[PDB]
Amino acid sequence: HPAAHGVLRLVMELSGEMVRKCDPHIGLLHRGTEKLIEYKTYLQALPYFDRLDYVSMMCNEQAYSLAVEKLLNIQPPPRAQWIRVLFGEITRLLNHIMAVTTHALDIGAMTPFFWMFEEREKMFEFYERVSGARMHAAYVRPGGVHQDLPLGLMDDIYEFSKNFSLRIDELEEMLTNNRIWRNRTVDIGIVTAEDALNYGFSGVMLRGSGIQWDLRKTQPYDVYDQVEFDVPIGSRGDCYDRYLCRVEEMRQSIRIISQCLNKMPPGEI
Amino acid sequence: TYKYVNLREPSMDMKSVTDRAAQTLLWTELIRGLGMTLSYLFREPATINYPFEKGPLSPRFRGEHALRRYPSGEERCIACKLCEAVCPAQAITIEAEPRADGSRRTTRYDIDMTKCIYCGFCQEACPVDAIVEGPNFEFSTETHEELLYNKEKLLNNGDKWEAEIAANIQADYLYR
Amino acid sequence: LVSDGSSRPYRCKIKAPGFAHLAGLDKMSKGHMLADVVAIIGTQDIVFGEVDR
Amino acid sequence: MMLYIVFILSVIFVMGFVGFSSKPSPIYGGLGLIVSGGVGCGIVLNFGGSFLGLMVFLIYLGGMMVVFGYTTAMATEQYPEIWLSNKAVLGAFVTGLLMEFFMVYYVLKDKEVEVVFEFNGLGDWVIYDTGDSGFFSEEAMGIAALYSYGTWLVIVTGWSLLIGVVVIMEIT
Amino acid sequence: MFMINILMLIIPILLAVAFLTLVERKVLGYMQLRKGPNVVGPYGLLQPIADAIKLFIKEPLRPATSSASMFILAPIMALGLALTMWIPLPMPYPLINMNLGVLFMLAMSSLAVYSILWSGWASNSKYALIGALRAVAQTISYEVTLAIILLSVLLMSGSFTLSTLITTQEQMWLILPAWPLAMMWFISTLAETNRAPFDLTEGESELVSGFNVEYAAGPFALFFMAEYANIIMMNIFTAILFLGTSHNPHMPELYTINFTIKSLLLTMSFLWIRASYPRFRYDQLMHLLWKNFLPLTLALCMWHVSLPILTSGIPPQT
Amino acid sequence: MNLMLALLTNFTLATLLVIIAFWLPQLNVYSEKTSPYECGFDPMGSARLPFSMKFFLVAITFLLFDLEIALLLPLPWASQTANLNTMLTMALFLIILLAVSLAYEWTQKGLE
Amino acid sequence: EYVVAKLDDLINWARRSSLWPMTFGLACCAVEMMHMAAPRYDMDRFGVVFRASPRQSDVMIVAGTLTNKMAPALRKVYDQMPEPRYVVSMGSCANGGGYYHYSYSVVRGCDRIVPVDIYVPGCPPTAEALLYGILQLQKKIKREKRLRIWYR
Amino acid sequence: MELLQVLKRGLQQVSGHGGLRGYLRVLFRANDVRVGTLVGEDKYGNKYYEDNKQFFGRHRWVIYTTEMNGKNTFWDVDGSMVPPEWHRWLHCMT
Ligand SMILES: CCCCCCCCCCCCCCCCCC(=O)OC[C@H](COP(=O)(O)OCCN)OC(=O)CCCCCCCCCCCCCCCCC
Ligand SMILES: CCCCCCCCCCCCCCCCCC(=O)OC[C@H](COP(=O)(O)OCCN)OC(=O)CCCCCCCCCCCCCCCCC
Ligand code: SF4
Ligand code: SF4
Ligand code: SF4
Repeated sequence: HPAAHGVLRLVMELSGEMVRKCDPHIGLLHRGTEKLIEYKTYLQALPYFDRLDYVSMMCNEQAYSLAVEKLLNIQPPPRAQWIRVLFGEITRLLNHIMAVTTHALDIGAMTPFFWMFEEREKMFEFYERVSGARMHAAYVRPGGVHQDLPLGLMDDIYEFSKNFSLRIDELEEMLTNNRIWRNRTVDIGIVTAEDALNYGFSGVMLRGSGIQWDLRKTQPYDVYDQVEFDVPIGSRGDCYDRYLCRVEEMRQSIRIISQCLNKMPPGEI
Repeated sequence: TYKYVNLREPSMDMKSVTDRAAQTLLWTELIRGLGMTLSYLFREPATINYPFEKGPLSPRFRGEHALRRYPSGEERCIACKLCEAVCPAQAITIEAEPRADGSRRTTRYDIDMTKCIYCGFCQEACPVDAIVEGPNFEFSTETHEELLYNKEKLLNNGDKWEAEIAANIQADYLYR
Repeated sequence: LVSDGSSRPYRCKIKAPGFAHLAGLDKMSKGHMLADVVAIIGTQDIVFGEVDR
Repeated sequence: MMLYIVFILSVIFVMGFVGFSSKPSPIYGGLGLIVSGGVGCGIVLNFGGSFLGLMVFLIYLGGMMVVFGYTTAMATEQYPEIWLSNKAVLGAFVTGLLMEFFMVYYVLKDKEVEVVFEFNGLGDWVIYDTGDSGFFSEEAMGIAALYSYGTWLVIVTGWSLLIGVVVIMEIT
Repeated sequence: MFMINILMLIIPILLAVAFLTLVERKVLGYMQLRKGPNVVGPYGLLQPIADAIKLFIKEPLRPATSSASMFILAPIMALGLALTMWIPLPMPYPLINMNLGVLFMLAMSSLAVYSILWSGWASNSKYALIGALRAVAQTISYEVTLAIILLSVLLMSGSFTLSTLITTQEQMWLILPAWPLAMMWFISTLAETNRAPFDLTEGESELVSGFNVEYAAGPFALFFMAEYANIIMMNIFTAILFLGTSHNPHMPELYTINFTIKSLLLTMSFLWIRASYPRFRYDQLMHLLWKNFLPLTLALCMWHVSLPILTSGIPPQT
Repeated sequence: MNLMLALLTNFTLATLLVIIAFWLPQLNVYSEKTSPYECGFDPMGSARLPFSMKFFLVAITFLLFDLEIALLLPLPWASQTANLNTMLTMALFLIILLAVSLAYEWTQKGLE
Repeated sequence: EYVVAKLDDLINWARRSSLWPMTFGLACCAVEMMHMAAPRYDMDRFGVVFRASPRQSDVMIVAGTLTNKMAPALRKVYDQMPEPRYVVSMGSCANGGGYYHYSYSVVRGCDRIVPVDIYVPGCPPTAEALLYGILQLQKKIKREKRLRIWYR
Repeated sequence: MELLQVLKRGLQQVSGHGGLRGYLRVLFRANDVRVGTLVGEDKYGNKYYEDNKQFFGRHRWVIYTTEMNGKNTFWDVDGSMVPPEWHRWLHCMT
């Protein structure tokens, strides 16, 4: 059961109680990818970037479509990008609705799952109305967005966003200061070292641990520069200060989706 | 910029520390939410009662395939061998050969329905605008000897509803 | 992304976390119980098929 | 449900033992006890003593034995075969079982045989009560609570236990 | 017809433990925002006749590696000491009148955990082996929290029998006076019988499935019907030992009516929790008993001892 | 005489119901292959159960706190007496003899 | 005579009305399984309670992609299940493998490994053509255990 | 107070819906027993009620009756039966 929507087999030699050893075996899902993307053209081979992870969809392909426009010396037109912030920063509301919950289904609770996925649905429409499909949707391309969005969605994004900061307040009174949870996580798995850098970790389990750096405001993407946000940071390197980024990082997004509905200029795609 | 979270210090004065010793020992928290935020059951359930009621969709949906034909029928496909050549999965298989009059058409056209990854790359390459992903999730038969399709399975499966299809494109075709 | 100057690519090498955030389990957890190691993983957000890296 | 329902318990009790009084692979040792302990607490619940019977369940049979059974996973025996395992246990059994039986056979199979087994009569429970009585909590062990007269009996037992842990805090 | 008063008990209860399993997921359904088993009923009330029949049709494998002599005498219990314990339990008229019987529960509360140690050992290796060992260890350390805080109040009522315990709670719902204790009477039975917040024995999170793992549909109805024959009894007890009803030598019937509208509220508590709280990680699980729960329970005992003596209160019994 | 009528009644429904579940389809004509595929998801598992101590003490540690709360049991019968001071002065000793026996060991539980 | 064929309006209505599906998360398709047990389309309480242990199940479900190293695991698990078992694949990768069908390290098709019954077709089947793939399997018990004992 | 308030809709949901006959029969098909406001024409035996626009997603619903095309009678209902027109209606595509 504790596979976390995946498949792994790990083996530990524990000393009577304490683990003191672990050495997992990954490689259960390999599928043979990068041998098969030498054999497909550029626009034909796009989805096999969408199907890589299951959760973030338009945030992949934002990282391929930006690695091609370069070699081509070409930029999207202005109404391109200001989409790719609205979907690009709406799926950060997905992996942060999952990793607070389907993590905490292991801790054993029920409702913080059956309570949320009522909502993670109301988002999946917005992948279906814009283009086609339930999850994996191939929309971004090397040229900016595929095709324009219908007449609508801007009364279904606005109406949906102003409701949302409440549900994220039903994952707070239900978690933060609930003791039996605070005690399941504090000072647990603390890596505070400069090995937590030396390994070359990415964002959170960084930014929640002190050392302070992010690739959204130290490098521009696609006009990301023109909106204001603050990058939450943690105190001590344990887990329960890598959780507390992922609440205060769902309460930053609703700033940008709210800041990015006002600016989208008319133009081609 | 920044923020700092979980950086705070207890106050340490006897007006406070009762408030944290009226908590551990009397359970004044931990009944706050799950004495309550759980119930809070009194909201109407949300369920789509399935065999009858069904849920939303959009005109751009993807699904079971079809091949249209104009008014009095031409088998709109001209066998230009494209919807075959953009196909990522390589499901499509096409064999033309000149029809009796001399207008060209197909013979074998087979979409495998296991390999097809549901792009929307074969709806968007056909210049004569034949092959079209239907909006019907009718599927699920019991033998893999089946889902492979021939030509003359498709046409029917695309003449069973053309009142569904012919009224979607004329919502959607003004965008692309 | 290498590219050889013509239509089909050459190596396209993807890296996502899962070669770091799980390179560091064995390190991180030595000295806590077994019933922690279930709740350590969940914080890295390890999700697989991505480790197709 | 005759007058012999006492004599039928003990001779099950006496047979409760010889199971584990030979050599049974001591995960079945317990099952030679909790039967014996059970029937044992059975016999005592006649005669009128009750509270003192229903304790053996609580303090010993229920509470103690589980420790005897919570180990024999630490000393854990090998999975050779167990029980009927080695061909030796069976030989020692019956000669015990018959030895009361052949005793119980002609102990009294007749008028009397002979003297030493003949001064025990049977069947009315001749002694098993006397007359009638009044009531105090019952009469007998109904009053087993003396924190009155008994004191120097408790305060040794009270103190002798307190050292039980110190000894065992060490060698552990 | 004393034999038809018994068999009128064993049978009519196996319907509750059956139809609890339905109200399991209706009540726990609307915590989630949804409806409960619905399609089959029409209301669902017909679900459990279909579920009782799928198991015993479904083939009952035994592990090739097991010791069959233990793989029977153990479950041939999980259904006795669950159905025996019900015997002397006044509602209002208990089937048996046991002089000191209150003590008799602990006799049968103590002798069930010696049916866990058999089964998990009876079968095989480390998911039910050391996995049925260390649910022994927590199950016996939540007695000392118990027998004391059961023994406390009994200073406040005079004897060991249950016919007195209706008399003393007359117009005083025995939960006022010791409300500190009553809490700990609750977290115990919820910790001892392996229910939601301390869940470990039956596995979901900490392991695959505790102690149930081997039994296929055949025997595993018994346990899944045994484990719910304890839970509705301790909770059909607590409310004879705390929230008392008012006997009525005339309309006995109105005693039970108002009695099941309490014990049946009370129970719907182990379901109202399970939606809510997470688990304890077996260290914290015992580590919170000695340090934390226990010191009080002794301390209060030094208190309910003196409070009668220091008020000329001493309750009228032997 | 009616208790044993209320006990052997109870088991005989239970000791019945094993056979009508375990045994009845057990002789059914289905396949039931003897392959050593059983003992789920730890396929082989060849070892002795090693001694692991902090498993052990939690046995002993209880057994002794257990005894005296049999000694402690006849308080509520003993609350009815002649001279009662020999009770309160004495009754309160056992408890403190119990609670002391904690405080010592409490320096080392280890991981319990 | 006729009692048998009326008896199978019980036993063939019991096994179809309570199912204890295992699931295999492996790949993308697992998430559109979850949303079947989320409250929108509510899987449980329509008669099918969600995941249990390997031993207690009836209908296992294959999502996801089956590489080489996962085959030795599945075929073992499919066995241990009790009698009245089925296998319902779903997703375009248990049907002949989505894409990856030409790869080196993907088994092609997952019918090859087990006797599969019902199929469903597409990256993620839309969380709908799932349930309408089961209301095939609750209608795929029209079978009778009569007419094996009672004809031959 | 709340005992007779909501209750006056259900007793008119029963006694004014098919009496006893046209109630237990629409409940045994499913627990959908709520009687929508309007009706619909199409097509063979299968109605469409449609609710008052007081819900979203459970507002638009359907009814199956009997033996469409070479078909088992009733308690077999799958959901591929709807006429290939309503896919432009019942699915809320338009
Ligand atoms: C003069 C007369 C006498 C005057 C006395 C004055 C009042 C004294 C009486 C107070 C005694 C009340 C009960 C005893 C105290 C409660 C038990 C307790 O101490 O819990 C301590 C527990 C330890 O937690 P902690 O020390 O913080 O360590 C973890 C750090 N991560 O911290 C905790 O919070 C643990 C919480 C409980 C753990 C389980 C909770 C699970 C949910 C069950 C709740 C349901 C029970 C509600 C009661 C229902 C009653 C019908
Ligand atoms: C697996 C299949 C094979 C096993 C099948 C048989 C299994 C039997 C298991 C026995 C388990 C229950 C035994 C518990 C004994 C409890 C007896 C008891 O506590 O009764 C209380 C009562 C006290 O008497 P009191 O109320 O104070 O005075 C009344 C004045 N009118 O006492 C009385 O009223 C008088 C006592 C009358 C009863 C006679 C003695 C009965 C006890 C014999 C038990 C034999 C042990 C069996 C094995 C036990 C293993 C656990
Ligand atoms: S539809 Fe377009 S692509 Fe498919 S065959 Fe006819 S012409 Fe070639
Ligand atoms: S549907 Fe998707 S996969 Fe099937 S052919 Fe058209 S594009 Fe290639
Ligand atoms: S096809 Fe089904 S399984 Fe293969 S990847 Fe797409 S979703 Fe995951």
